[PDB]
Amino acid sequence: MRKNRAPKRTVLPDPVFNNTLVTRIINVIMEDGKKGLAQRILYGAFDLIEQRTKEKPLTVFERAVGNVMPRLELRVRRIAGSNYQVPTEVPQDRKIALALRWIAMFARKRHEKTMLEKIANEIIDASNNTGAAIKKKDDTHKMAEANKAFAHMRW
Amino acid sequence: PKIEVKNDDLELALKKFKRVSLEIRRLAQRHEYHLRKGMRLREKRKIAQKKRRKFRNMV
Amino acid sequence: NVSSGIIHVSCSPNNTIVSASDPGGNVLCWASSGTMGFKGSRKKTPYSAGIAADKVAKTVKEMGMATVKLFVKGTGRGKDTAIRSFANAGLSITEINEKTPIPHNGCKPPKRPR
Amino acid sequence: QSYYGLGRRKSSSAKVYLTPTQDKGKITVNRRDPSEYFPNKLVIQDMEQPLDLTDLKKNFDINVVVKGGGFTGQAGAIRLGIVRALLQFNPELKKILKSKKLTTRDKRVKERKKFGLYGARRAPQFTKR
Ligand SMILES: [Mg+2]
Ligand SMILES: [Mg+2]
Ligand SMILES: [Mg+2]
Ligand SMILES: [Mg+2]
Repeated sequence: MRKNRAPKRTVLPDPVFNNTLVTRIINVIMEDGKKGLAQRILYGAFDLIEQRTKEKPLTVFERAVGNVMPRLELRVRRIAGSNYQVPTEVPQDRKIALALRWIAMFARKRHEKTMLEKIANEIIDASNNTGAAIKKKDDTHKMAEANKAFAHMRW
Repeated sequence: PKIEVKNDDLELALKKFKRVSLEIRRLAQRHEYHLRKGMRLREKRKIAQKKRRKFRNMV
Repeated sequence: NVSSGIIHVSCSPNNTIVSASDPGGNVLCWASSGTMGFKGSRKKTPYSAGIAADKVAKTVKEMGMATVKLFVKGTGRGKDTAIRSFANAGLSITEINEKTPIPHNGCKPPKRPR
Repeated sequence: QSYYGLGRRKSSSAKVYLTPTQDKGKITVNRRDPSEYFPNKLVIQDMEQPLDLTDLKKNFDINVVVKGGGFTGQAGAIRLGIVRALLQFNPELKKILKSKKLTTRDKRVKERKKFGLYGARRAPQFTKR
């Protein structure tokens, strides 16, 4: 009942590593509209990644996001009682957006010290397929695999 | 309702079996719930009229 | 240990059953949506019928048959999912005969639910 | 032969003077080092965006005068001013600049607050019961 598809604004390439995902995750960890503070958090986390992993921070970040990045989504559809879920293949853009959102949400909840180290350690843990965003992706994947039967009927 | 696969292709066998199963399922579902004689006659006449009008408009 | 056989695929509206049998009687293996592990209303979905057909097809292929006459029965919904599952398993489907009981206006069916 | 450009953004004017020089560009904003004028929050790359992809090896001496706005608005204003002064030197850059759309005024300005609303578009909380 809208019959119009929304436009899309430019993502902008990052001006340090020339990787758009860096700008995307900056905007995701944005709070109170503080671009400077978000950029400081990201670059400090990347420097801590340099100090710890002894590898390229952009490569480590890509290895983390690609591993956290899900495949199936379960859409809620109620008919009579409760909701029976529906597995659908997601577009690549929404796939990346969900990966970044999960990364930030599970990074801002860990027990550690300053958010710099928080997000840095979350990224290094997700780089090895052992983390909280990993658990989230596993849970949604297993739920979709369980409710594979109703995949044919969507709406 | 035997249909031979003919071992030349398989999709053809299913293409015929779809029909055979459809006209079979019609009577199978007809003989599932009990309706009065008058109501059964009414349903038969309704089906015949639907088919007749469809054939009239398709011919 | 037999090359040719019959596969009775019965598709009730509530559940499905696949029985692989010797050409004359003497069923050799069987499976159903219930034995798959599906319970309740999920047993009547075509995906469960495909799973049951796949398991019985794998079992009887490891047992070592080639040619199958597929006797389709009942009036469920996943009546063709089992057909495609057996075709994808790759056994030589020879006949597609359908033997769901039809009456000649004998016996009174149950009441119509409302 | 100097070039002059006038950019604007979020009510912040800019006057950019491009001087031909061959001893490093040495960008300068309002008689102060840009690294000290701006928070240096990498917004420098924002103003260098039209002067990076084409060239800055031409070592243009930059004389920037900005009066108004914050710092992102000022950066956008001097970006537009640099582009518009660049339209006065070898207009062949005009096509490439237009391609990525660095030669159009952004037109985005803050809306006016409306009565009965907590802001430009926000509305009070609605209760039904
Ligand atoms: Mg009555
Ligand atoms: Mg009943
Ligand atoms: Mg207020
Ligand atoms: Mg209330």
